[PDB]
Amino acid sequence: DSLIVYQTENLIINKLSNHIYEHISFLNTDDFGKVACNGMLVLNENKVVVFDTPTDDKSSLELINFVTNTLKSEIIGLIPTHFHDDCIGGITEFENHNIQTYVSKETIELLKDNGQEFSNPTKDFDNSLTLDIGNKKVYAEYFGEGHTKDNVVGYFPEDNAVFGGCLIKEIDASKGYLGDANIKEWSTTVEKVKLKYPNAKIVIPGHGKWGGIELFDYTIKLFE
Ligand SMILES: [Mg+2]
Ligand SMILES: [Zn+2]
Ligand SMILES: [Zn+2]
Repeated sequence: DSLIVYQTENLIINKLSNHIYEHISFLNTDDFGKVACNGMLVLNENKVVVFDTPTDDKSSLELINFVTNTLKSEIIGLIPTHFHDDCIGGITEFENHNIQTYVSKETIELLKDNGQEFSNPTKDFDNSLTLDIGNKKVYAEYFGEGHTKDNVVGYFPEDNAVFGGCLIKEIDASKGYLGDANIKEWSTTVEKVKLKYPNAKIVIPGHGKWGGIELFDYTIKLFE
């Protein structure tokens, strides 16, 4: 089970295993309640890969400073899992620490369709990304359209860990925001994620409580 290793009004970090930490930050984009938004920190040999910026610059700086001063580590790469602001909201702060961004090509196109470009040159991938993190490996993979057309999934096999992002719901979630979604394909997409990760023990959805592969099952059935 999970240790809280950092907590503040702007940022919560939960330690789930020896290599896998969950970061939680809060979107306040309108005149209504803030919404909790999850990402994944993968740690190995004092090197860190982050799936999803926290929601803004100040939350992202709390995360970077936590990695530097408390995990005594370097962040070697940022992988935004799609183009919404619960994935790239703090991108400027990461770019200002010269953290390499790794992002899919469809994600770049949708960002550009929406008027945004990364400032620092990105490292781009079509469907699948393999990154070395010291002597272990971390992956991002595109399985199909869901929550958005570009959504990718993070995977660290050493701890059997999957960052579902917003393609994956928590147990008993509502459907949520569908403005950019492909509802005809969401569930077949997650069937593929399930097929690829039968031994997953840690599955982190984009919002709400993490758990096991039952998050896959629940999300498949939600959009059937
Ligand atoms: Mg696994
Ligand atoms: Zn989204
Ligand atoms: Zn989301």
